[PDB]
Amino acid sequence: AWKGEVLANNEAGQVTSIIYNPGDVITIVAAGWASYGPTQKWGPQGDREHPDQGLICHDAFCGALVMKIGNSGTIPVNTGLFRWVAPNNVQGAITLIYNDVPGTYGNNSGSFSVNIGKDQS
Amino acid sequence: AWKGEVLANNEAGQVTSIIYNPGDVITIVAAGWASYGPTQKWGPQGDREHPDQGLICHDAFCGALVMKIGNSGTIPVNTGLFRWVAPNNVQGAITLIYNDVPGTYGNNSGSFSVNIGKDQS
Amino acid sequence: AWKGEVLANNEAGQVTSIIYNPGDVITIVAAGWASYGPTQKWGPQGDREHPDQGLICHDAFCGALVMKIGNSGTIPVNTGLFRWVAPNNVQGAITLIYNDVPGTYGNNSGSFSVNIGKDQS
Amino acid sequence: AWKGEVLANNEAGQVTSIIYNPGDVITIVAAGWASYGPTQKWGPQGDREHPDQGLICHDAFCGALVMKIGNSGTIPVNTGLFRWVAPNNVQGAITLIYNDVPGTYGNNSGSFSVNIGKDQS
Ligand SMILES: OC[C@H]1O[C@@H](Oc2ccccc2)[C@H](O)[C@@H](O)[C@H]1O
Ligand SMILES: OC[C@H]1O[C@@H](Oc2ccccc2)[C@H](O)[C@@H](O)[C@H]1O
Ligand SMILES: OC[C@H]1O[C@@H](Oc2ccccc2)[C@H](O)[C@@H](O)[C@H]1O
Ligand SMILES: OC[C@H]1O[C@@H](Oc2ccccc2)[C@H](O)[C@@H](O)[C@H]1O
Ligand SMILES: [Ca+2]
Ligand SMILES: [Ca+2]
Ligand SMILES: [Ca+2]
Ligand SMILES: [Ca+2]
Repeated sequence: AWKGEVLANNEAGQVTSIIYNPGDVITIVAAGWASYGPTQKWGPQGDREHPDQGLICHDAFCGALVMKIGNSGTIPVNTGLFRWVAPNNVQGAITLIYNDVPGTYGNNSGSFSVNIGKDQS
Repeated sequence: AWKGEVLANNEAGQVTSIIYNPGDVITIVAAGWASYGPTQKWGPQGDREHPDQGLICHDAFCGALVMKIGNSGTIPVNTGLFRWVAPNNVQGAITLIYNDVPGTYGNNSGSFSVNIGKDQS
Repeated sequence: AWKGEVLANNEAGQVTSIIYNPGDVITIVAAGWASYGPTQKWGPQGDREHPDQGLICHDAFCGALVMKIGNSGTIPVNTGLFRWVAPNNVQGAITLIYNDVPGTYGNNSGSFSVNIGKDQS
Repeated sequence: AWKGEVLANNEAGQVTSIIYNPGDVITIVAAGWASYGPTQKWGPQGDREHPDQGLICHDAFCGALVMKIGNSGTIPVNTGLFRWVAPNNVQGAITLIYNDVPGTYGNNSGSFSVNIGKDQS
């Protein structure tokens, strides 16, 4: 299992010790407060009112927690995933990333505390 | 395992099929948007800016997801609990509740979708 | 989870720390060598050649590992149970017992090492 | 998870759908009756009285259930493994094999029914 912090201004994202393999079932739980710029902070679901201006993940709100698995595209994580299986041909190290527009992570603040574990299969 | 919705205006809370027994390890993941009154909506961590005016759970923000286990006091759930063990002498059916002041649930809106499962022990 | 030894000459059986509750999924793995009398020893499946002369469990061979859950009748365990769910209205402490005829445990020898854990549910 | 039969006369062994990956925790439960030649049959622990005459696994009795993981040497399985982690650098498909001397599987009989699952990690 892995636990650690995902910083909102970390554009490269946070690499974890979790390698997703074919057939794996995982659970993620994310908590905390972060901002993509404004003084206000939002949870792992991000800001439902902010327009998408080039987010690294178009299937999640700005300020949401997302992930990449290996060299997959971004996958929404939000508050977490419950006993979750990946799409086919998706595998590799899990990296957690704050959802923001590339080149605009500089003014971000806060972080998400995240737990990841593999479940029974 | 249990999955279902928890309505923000449900003052009595949502009873689940999960009976927490001594020694049990559980995982909860909660998602969605709700409000304790304002047009704005918040995630299961609630509104970090709103003052506590008599919340059923003083250890969580207004609009947060909380729970009771049997006849326990309220316990913060927020975005969820990862492989979580209860305090001693805590057991019984799990009821999920929106965190608001008693008597003020009438103007709430939205809901949280919640997964609960028992883990390896 | 529980791990411990189950002595073949223990007529009362070995009480474990495991309380089976409704809905629980459990895994048991048993290993080792024991005898109901003869110099030969058998594994947790017991002696397939020996006639049943009043075994505490008629659904298992003499010398097999069995269990009671609460005040249930004996249930065959043998080499173990994989992600196993009990019949309805069966619950309580798990006690492991060597399968022999009541009053004839005195000449038994050896033991089984057993692991019991609760599984994801 | 995987369930299936392992034939005693199958010298090449039974390939499973389980790929053991680094970090994986697995549970195996094996049951049934088989023989390496004699009319008598033995459980997954094999025959404790029979001398080793060139067994594919020298750390288990003749007639015992063993396995290979990828290109590993044979690993004793016996009645099963409980929440088990492999040695370092061991990974790949799990193949279950009856422990006998190479070239002598022809007169074997019976089979073991085996369950394999990945556990919480
Ligand atoms: O959409 C992503 C961008 O949102 C801006 O925040 C805004 C706040 C109000 C109006 C427009 C952008 C941030 O300042 C910028 O860094 C980037 O994150
Ligand atoms: O604190 C809990 C209460 O918050 C009020 O909303 C307010 C918003 C701003 C200032 C005071 C109350 C809600 O209108 C009321 O129903 C109750 O939930
Ligand atoms: O059936 C259970 C009994 O089996 C006897 O062993 C026998 C071995 C061969 C034939 C008859 C009894 C044991 O001596 C006795 O203690 C009891 O366990
Ligand atoms: O040790 C492995 C071998 O055991 C023999 O069975 C014997 C039984 C008693 C004495 C010698 C061999 C089998 O006949 C042969 O096929 C092979 O499995
Ligand atoms: Ca920004
Ligand atoms: Ca309200
Ligand atoms: Ca006896
Ligand atoms: Ca043979």
